[PDB]
Amino acid sequence: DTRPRFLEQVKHECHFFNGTERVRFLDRYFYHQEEYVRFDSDVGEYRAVTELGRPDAEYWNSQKDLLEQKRAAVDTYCRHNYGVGESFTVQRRVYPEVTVYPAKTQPLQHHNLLVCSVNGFYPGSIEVRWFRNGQEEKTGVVSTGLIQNGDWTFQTLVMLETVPRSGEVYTCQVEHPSLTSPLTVEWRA
Amino acid sequence: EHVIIQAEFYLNPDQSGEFMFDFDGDEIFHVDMAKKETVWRLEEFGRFASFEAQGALANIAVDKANLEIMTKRSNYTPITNVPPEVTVLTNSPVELREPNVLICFIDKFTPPVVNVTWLRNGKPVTTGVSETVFLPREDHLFRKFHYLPFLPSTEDVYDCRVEHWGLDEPLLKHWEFD
Amino acid sequence: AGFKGEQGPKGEP
Ligand SMILES: *[C@@H]1O[C@H](CO)[C@@H](O)[C@H](O)[C@H]1NC(C)=O
Ligand SMILES: *[C@@H]1O[C@H](CO)[C@@H](O)[C@H](O)[C@H]1NC(C)=O
Ligand SMILES: *[C@@H]1O[C@H](CO)[C@@H](O)[C@H](O)[C@H]1NC(C)=O
Repeated sequence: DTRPRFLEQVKHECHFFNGTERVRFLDRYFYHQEEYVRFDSDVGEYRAVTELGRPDAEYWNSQKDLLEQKRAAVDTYCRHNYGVGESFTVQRRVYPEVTVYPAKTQPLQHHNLLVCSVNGFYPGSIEVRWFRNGQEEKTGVVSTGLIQNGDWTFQTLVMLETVPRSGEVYTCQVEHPSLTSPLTVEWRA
Repeated sequence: EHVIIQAEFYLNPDQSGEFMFDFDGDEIFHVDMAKKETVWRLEEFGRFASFEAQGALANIAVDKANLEIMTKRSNYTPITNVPPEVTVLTNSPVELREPNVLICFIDKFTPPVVNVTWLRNGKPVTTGVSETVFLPREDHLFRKFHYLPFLPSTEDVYDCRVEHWGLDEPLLKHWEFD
Repeated sequence: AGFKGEQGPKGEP
């Protein structure tokens, strides 16, 4: 199918700063990928983002009842949905499962990668660090970055490029908002 | 410090429509348009809240009407296809004989139409597969996840195959044990 | 217990 496509998107966004103490509401309209008009609660009227949206800004701003509905959305839409969802979204906590395992950079070279695999956590902010015999190892660290699993969990792998020496002990340290204290996992050759 | 987005789209000529809520990049629910039903991303959520699916259908009808307007206002300028990037990973470190899930993450694409097949030793597989709807990105392209529960073995190789109108040929992304 | 959908207006016809 080579027929041309045409796409309309609308995103009604609610931005929360310190819970519901500071709330910004944005109504945004897009044609393909291009935002053409939006209602910002910081402004309290619609504004054309591109020339394509000028007739809608004008038209919609001439409707006083529409503006007043949208001027109220920080309260009747955003604060309301925040209250509905907070317990299982804002307050969702899911502990990181931590696994250390060795691996190889160039296939079939003695193990020279220690992998700290951190799985199934929520929310996303995490800090993973590596230690060799009590010293942080800051060189030789590469990571996948933060990966979203799409099921309200995250994972990340954090790798230490190293040539392990017998009786050296390596520690993977994980700090996350779900924990009261850092989680630590050790490995020895 | 958080963002809730009610994201909607309507696509011609396909007459496809979508309605979903996103919290910090995670889907809370979407509305199955055919079934007129709210579908929770996690089961648990349905016990903590509700949503009336009929509102979504009303919004989509406005989105369809606005698309017709904007299509003419644009002089029928169509969308430019942006092909996806695709990545295949597991949800947990892999152990022979330990059940796991392969994830196929399709991102940065538009329009929101894709064919995705999971392949085992080159043959399509459908048993136990699941998928998300199209998720919005901040750059107004889309993202999507497909899942395949599996038992790892040195005997099997997998690919996630993705077709999209911006690709010259299907993109296959490979996975195997090692 | 109920999430609210925000509605939107119809464009300049
Ligand atoms: C957030 O709001 C609380 C009261 O709800 C207040 O005590 C606190 O100072 C606020 N945080 C800021 C603005 O630093
Ligand atoms: C569409 O064409 C009209 C002339 O008929 C012109 O004024 C307008 O700028 C064009 N708009 C586009 C390409 O968005
Ligand atoms: C998916 O497959 C159908 C035929 O089954 C095809 O006509 C359609 O264009 C495909 N969509 C793609 C490649 O995005």
